[PDB]
Amino acid sequence: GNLELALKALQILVNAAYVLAEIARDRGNEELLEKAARLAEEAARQAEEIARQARKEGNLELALKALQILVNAAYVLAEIARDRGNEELLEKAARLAEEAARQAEEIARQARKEGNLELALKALQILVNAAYVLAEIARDRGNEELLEKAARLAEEAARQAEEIARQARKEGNLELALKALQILVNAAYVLAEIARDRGNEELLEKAARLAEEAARQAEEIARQARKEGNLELALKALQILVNAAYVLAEIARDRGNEELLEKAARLAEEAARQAEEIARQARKEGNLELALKALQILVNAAYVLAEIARDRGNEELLEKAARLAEEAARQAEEIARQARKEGNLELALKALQILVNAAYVLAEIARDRGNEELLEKAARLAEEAARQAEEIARQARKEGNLELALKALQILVNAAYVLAEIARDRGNEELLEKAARLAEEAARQAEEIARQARKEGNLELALKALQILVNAAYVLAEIARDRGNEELLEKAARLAEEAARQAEEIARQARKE
Repeated sequence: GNLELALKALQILVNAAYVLAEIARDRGNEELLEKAARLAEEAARQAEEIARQARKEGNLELALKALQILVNAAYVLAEIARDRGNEELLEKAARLAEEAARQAEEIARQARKEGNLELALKALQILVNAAYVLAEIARDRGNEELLEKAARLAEEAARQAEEIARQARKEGNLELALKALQILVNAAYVLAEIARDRGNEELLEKAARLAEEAARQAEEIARQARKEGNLELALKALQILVNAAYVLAEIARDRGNEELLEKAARLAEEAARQAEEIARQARKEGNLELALKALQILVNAAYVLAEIARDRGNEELLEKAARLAEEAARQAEEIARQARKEGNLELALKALQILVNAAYVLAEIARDRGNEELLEKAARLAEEAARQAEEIARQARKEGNLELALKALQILVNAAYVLAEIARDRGNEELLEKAARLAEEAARQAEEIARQARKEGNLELALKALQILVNAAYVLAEIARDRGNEELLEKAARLAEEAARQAEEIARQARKE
């Protein structure tokens, strides 16, 4: 009776259904769409059963993980339904999302009574996630009543998160305060998305106040944590500053406010400058994991700046974003190299992941600029990561370290995704086919590892392998997308149905246990 392991399997089931739904749409295959809906519905049916058992036993953490699957299932059912006019599916999706929101609010109440503020914020994140799914459904159906309910759910989450941040400060617990600020940012993003259903100016202004409230406090918390020498805390705060700036840019973009656009960009640049200084300090002290966390903020800040620059081809911001991403790529390469010399292969893989993420941001900038050399530089970064990933995977499997191997295969899938996107940017069939083969190799090794894991009875390991299958199948679907590649869509559908079927078997065994 391993409920945590069963839920992990069901999340894989939802993720596979989501991928099959995307493949079914690209190919107009109504039968495949029906199959994806049943998988998503079956995942939600079992998750809702597990939610009930978890709460009966008082395991609120497990119950929240079950509610998240309800929400993800609802999202998948709404994505399937909106193309056609499938009101019966949208109603099921709304029912699931509303049930998740209700239970989330009940658990937030109970968590706060018992003084468990971290649990309460996890309940509020589910509340925000359910509000997001409801907002999409309500926008599809032109149901203003339900849009109003989604907005009220997001606002309730932000209101409670504001209260918990104040309690957290009073207990000196700034880490917890930051988790509350992240709820504010996520709630603000949902409200702005709801307000973008034509001129709800009062909702947009509410969303902007929330995001600005989080930015202001994240910036001050980062400054103080850094002055007190608490670098790990400062970076968490800088991530929230970047996330707040992203939402402010979306609000600014929508409301045509060039002033707010510029403010959002300054916040993102300030976060990147602080992260750059923290990375240099962390490497001076020899703290490579810290340093890599700083570099990912550089990439995230650069991604925000490039998005801000999108519409109007802003020359300063695009070149600023380019230098930030290249800075992170170079330092990640250096750290990967040192980590591999010191035999620290997990650290090396984290560095390659930052390299892939930097390369993705550079490819976006190169694309918008028609910059051939930067596109080529981005592809070389992605190809460097993929090559090092398969070397680490090969050695990991040789020594029987399957978890390490799977982490390396995930890097390979991510690098293939970046290379696929560059291949789109050049209209190059050859590069596109090379990216697909990188993804196919990763999927092939992941299937064999899943088989070896299950033969040994290691179901936790096998589920991690199945997730790579899902992610690989998603990359293959993105490559065949808008190209009419029937051969590739079939390989993608095959991988996602493989993961789905094995996830179902593992869920069943975990529930017996």
